[PDB]
Amino acid sequence: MQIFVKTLTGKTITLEVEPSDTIENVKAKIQDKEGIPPDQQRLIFAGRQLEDGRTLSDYNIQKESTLHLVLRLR
Amino acid sequence: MLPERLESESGHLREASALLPTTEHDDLLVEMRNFIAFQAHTDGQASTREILQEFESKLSASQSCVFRELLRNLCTFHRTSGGEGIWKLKPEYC
Repeated sequence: MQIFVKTLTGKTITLEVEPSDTIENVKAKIQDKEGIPPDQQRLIFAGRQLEDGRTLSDYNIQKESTLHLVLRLR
Repeated sequence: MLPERLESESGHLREASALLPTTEHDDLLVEMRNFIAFQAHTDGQASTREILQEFESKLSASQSCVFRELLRNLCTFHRTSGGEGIWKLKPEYC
């Protein structure tokens, strides 16, 4: 399925993902397009920060959902 | 919005077990997080006045309603020995 990701500058990119994909997998896909290493990424969706071990389905992230990429501080 | 309003007021939302997650304020939540993380005097934290100085002029009516809740989402509240109110980003958002 297709989801949207708001990048660090606020522009939106498109990812091709599956409900069974882990957040870790999604961050890897973001790296391929944005050049940001997974260990420097945090994903925010529906007022929550997404944990790497869980899946997109776990957060009920659906078709055309919009995730938010933020840069890790520490 | 006054400093006393942000720091005193109790939470009005139920436990996160009984709430359904909503994306309505993700945009504002991210902007608030990024400011406190990178754009304040100290990384990962901001005083009440700093946050107000940054956002009070830019919030709409609906955003004002949930602003304190979003702040409590992102940060823990602290009072220094000098009496300054400081909001520090939770480790999950750092």
